[PDB]
Amino acid sequence: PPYTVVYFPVRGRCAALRMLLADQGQSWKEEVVTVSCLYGQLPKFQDGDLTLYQSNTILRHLGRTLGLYGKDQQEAALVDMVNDGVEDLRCKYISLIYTNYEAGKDDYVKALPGQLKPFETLLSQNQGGKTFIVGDQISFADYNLLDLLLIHEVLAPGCLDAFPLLSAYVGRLSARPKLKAFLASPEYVNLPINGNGKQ
Amino acid sequence: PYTVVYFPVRGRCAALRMLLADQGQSWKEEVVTWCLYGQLPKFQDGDLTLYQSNTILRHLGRTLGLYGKDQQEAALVDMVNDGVEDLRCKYISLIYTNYEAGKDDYVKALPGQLKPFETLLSQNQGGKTFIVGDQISFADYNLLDLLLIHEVLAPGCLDAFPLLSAYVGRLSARPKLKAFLASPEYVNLPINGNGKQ
Ligand SMILES: [Pt+2]
Ligand SMILES: [Pt+2]
Ligand SMILES: [Pt+2]
Repeated sequence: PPYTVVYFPVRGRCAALRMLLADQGQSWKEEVVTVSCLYGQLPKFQDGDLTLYQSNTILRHLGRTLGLYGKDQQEAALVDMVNDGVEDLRCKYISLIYTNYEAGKDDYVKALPGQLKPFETLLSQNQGGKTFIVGDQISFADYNLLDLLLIHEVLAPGCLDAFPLLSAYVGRLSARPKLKAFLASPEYVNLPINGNGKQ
Repeated sequence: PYTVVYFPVRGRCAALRMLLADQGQSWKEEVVTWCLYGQLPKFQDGDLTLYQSNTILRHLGRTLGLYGKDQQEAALVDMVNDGVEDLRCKYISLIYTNYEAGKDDYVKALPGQLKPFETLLSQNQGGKTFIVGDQISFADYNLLDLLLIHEVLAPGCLDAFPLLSAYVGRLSARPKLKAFLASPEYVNLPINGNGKQ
């Protein structure tokens, strides 16, 4: 395969790009790192002899090369705006999981709905929330947002009950045939979400 | 035309301002004294309204041809910019949540955080051009800003890194950028909001 994902045996920052690859029928190899790198971190991603680091770099690159970055330049910017919002919330989530889980979790969950609402609002403005997060075609931001929502449902079950378009969106994206099969597969299910047992 | 809405600080708008100025563009500053993510900057390009400084950088990158020569370079641009923003998130967290008790450790770790950019320059035409390829990209403006604010936080932080040192000098000497960097519109704004730097 021309694609290789080098990462810890976790879903982590590779979950979204993996969903993307699975859903667009792409083949890739997984290289596992048990407990060199430009920024001293994984994921590392190979596409032929191109070596990328940074999960969002990988998403944008797949977004550009597989046509999942909007239909024009304005949509592409909106895709970025969504992904940057997803990543802002991910940065807080990761800090929680890895540096303040037991003490911060109740404060984090309190603030959660106000950090989710912006995505509900975006959906409500795009064809009634019935298609994708931007435009009428799936983008890399949809896979990343989907992941973010899936991992938050585990952290704070019901956190989407207050948000009907986000709820239906998750169920709708999750039932895409190729993606539904992947999320059910051992390759996905048998990895933990993070690398410290907390979720 | 362009509108930038933001506080009277350099902050997250400094890079995209350097870009606009250096690319000979005109824009309106709407100074706020207090949205999609409850956050600024807000940016207007005609009917289009963007939030998030890196979204604004990528947009201008796309529309002005500052995003590499091809898809491979575009990915390397993103890689650099994402690395710049990882350190910027650290920097910001220091400034606002732990300046006086964190500063020592931050600066000790700083050479390790800068070296990857020296290394990238070293692997690209001997560090004599830009951070990726042969043309300036939105990532150059962002990295330049990171480097300027870090020279204020920890003067001499670049002495150990000749390619990055020459790079700041070269880019800073570009005519329109040089004029903008010397201007009161830049000089007379604080870097951050809480008066720490
Ligand atoms: Pt962060
Ligand atoms: Pt982070
Ligand atoms: Pt941050």
